[PDB]
Amino acid sequence: LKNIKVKDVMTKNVITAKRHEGVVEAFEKMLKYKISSLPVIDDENKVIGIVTTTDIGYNLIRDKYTLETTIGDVMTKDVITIHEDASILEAIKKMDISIINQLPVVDKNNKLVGIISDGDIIRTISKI
Amino acid sequence: DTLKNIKVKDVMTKNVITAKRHEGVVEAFEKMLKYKISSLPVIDDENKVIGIVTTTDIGYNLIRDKYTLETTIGDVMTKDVITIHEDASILEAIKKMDIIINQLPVVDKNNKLVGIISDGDIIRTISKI
Repeated sequence: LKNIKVKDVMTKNVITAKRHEGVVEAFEKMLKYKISSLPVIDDENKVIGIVTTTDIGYNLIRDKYTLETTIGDVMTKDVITIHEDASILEAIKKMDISIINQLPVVDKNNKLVGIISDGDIIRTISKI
Repeated sequence: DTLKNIKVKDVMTKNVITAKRHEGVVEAFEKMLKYKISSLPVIDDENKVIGIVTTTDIGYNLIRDKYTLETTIGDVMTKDVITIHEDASILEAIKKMDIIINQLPVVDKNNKLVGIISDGDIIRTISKI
C-alpha cells in the first residue's frame, strides 16, 4: 500500500458547493444524484468545509433548517483534508479520527482536486 | 493480528435497527435520517435477512417522485442479498464488498441477523495496523 498514493484512488472532478447556497436545495441535489458529500469551496477553489447527506439529513428531519439557511451557516469549521501525494495508509489513519467517511483531497496549493472515501480504500485493499 | 486473523464477529456493529417488509418506504427513509444510518436490513418475523434498502437509493427515488403513499419496503428492497457469516475473516468481508455496497448484514450458523459490518468498521480495524 506504500506505493499507492491518494491520487491513484480518489474521485476526481467532484461536484462542490459554495457557502452562499441553500442547504435544503443542496440536500435535494445530493439525493437526486446519489452524491454523499459536498466539499465546500471559495472562489479561489480552496476547501473551506464539507457537508454530507447523513449530517444535513439528520438535522433537516429535526426541522432545524429553513429555505433561507445556507451551506455556510451549517458546515463544520475544522474540515479534515488530505494531500494528493499522501499514501493510502496515511488516508486510513486520518479517517480514523472521530468515523469520517470521506476526505477532501487537495494538491500542493490546497486547491481541491478530489475526494477519497471509505469505498475507494476498500476497493483498493481488495486489489491486493 | 492480520486481516486473515480477525473474525467479522470482533468488529461488526451489533444491536442494529431493521425494517419489516410491510413498512412504508417514506417512514423508513425518515427513520434512516433520524438515526444517521445508511442501510436497513430487511427481516422477517424470525430474524432471517430477506433484503436490504439504502438511504442513497430510497432518497434518490423519493426526490424523483418514483414512489407513492402505498410503496412499502417490500416493493423496493434489493432481493438477492449478500450476507457474511460472523466466523469469517475481515478479508472475506472485503472481498464480498468489492464483488458499490458500503455494508454487509452478518448472519449466524442459522442465517439469523446478528449485526452489520461496514466499510467504516474495516477502516477502523486496518488503522490498528
